[PDB]
Amino acid sequence: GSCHIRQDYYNIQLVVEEKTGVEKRSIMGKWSVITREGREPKLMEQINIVSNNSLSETYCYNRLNTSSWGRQPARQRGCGQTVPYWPGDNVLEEQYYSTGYWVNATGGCQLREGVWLSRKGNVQCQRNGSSLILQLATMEIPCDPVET
Ligand SMILES: *[C@@H]1O[C@H](CO)[C@@H](O)[C@H](O)[C@H]1NC(C)=O
Ligand SMILES: *[C@@H]1O[C@H](CO)[C@@H](O)[C@H](O)[C@H]1NC(C)=O
Ligand SMILES: *[C@@H]1O[C@H](CO)[C@@H](O)[C@H](O)[C@H]1NC(C)=O
Repeated sequence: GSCHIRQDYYNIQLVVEEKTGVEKRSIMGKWSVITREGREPKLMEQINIVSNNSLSETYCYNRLNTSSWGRQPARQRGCGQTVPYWPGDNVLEEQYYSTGYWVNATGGCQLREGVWLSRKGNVQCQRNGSSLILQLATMEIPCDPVET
């Protein structure tokens, strides 16, 4: 994905084990939470590079299969919409875990069977105050009406 060299202002404090998803306090690891200035924190993979004619490292927002972590995210996003995670949801393009980081995930934009998170969709609803629009393929609507 998008890659960026470590800058001296980075304060890396959280590393996540790739397969187990164990979080630990550490400044250094294969997958570390990187917070670029102003940007939202992201779990990024340390990657070996050549740069200015020398061997070096960069940090890339690469895809990671979180299935083996055995723990659910707090939010997900896909196709230009960000939504609260509700149990029963499929895996979307990215997953936000509550300690505080986005993960580039292995899913798409199908939120439930036959139900896509699509900005051009035909159903408007909300989850815990957060608005979203769905495209449907009876069909259960996995969200609440906008009327209070
Ligand atoms: C996720 O990572 C893959 C490479 O593993 C990259 O091609 C893709 O663009 C990334 N997705 C996002 C949303 O950054
Ligand atoms: C992620 O790993 C799990 C097995 O633990 C399985 O769903 C599959 O191999 C992977 N999922 C995707 C979408 O690649
Ligand atoms: C969001 O709303 C649903 C139903 O209205 C509720 O079951 C769920 O607990 C709410 N989520 C949070 C984080 O409050």
